[PDB]
Amino acid sequence: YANVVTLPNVTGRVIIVGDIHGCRAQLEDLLRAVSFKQGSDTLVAVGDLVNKGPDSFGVVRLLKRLGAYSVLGNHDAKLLKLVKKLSLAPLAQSIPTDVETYLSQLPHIIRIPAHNVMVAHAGLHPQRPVDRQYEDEVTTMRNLIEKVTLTATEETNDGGKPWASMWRGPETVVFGHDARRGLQEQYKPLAIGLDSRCVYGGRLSAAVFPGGCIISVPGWNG
Ligand SMILES: [Mn+2]
Ligand SMILES: [Mn+2]
Repeated sequence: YANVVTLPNVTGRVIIVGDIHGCRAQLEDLLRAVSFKQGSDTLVAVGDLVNKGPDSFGVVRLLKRLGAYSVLGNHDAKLLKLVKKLSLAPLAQSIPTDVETYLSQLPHIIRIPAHNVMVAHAGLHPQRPVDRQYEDEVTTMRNLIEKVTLTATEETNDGGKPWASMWRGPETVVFGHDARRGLQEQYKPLAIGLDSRCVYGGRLSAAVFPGGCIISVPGWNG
């Protein structure tokens, strides 16, 4: 099943950021926008650190030097897949060892119990145990269709409802992935969708804990 990492000792301030997609400049602005204090705050990404943006490599190296955490996104996953096969193609041919190593160690889910939060790239199946989730679902789901009784799907043309509307907690699940829907806040405090489309010219948003307040900055203009 999907790999889970638990951080019981993280009781300080926690910053969770949406899809970065190589928008390093934007990430720097967001860090200044929340007054990030290295050594004090803990940073956690929702995945999709690469592709589309101007600097995929810088994004990953910045997070590395900062000691930042991140779950695995589906673009990160597809890149690793393409690479192991000794526009992800151009990226696969140019990916350096360190970057590849950082991505290769990312879990699918991160639990931050002190703040009653759970991070996954796309979402969690509301009918499966946290430790018994599936990789394809946790990194690509957008919808849930009634048919153990719900089917998770990345497509939106087969009906169903947005997965987050079906989440019941008790944990607050923070995610990204679904740029088509933008920032999702109507399910607070049980869930928070942070993919505000930074790389598409929207915004780069973050959820701050304790509190669960959303702080964002302008996205990449292209
Ligand atoms: Mn994405
Ligand atoms: Mn994604």
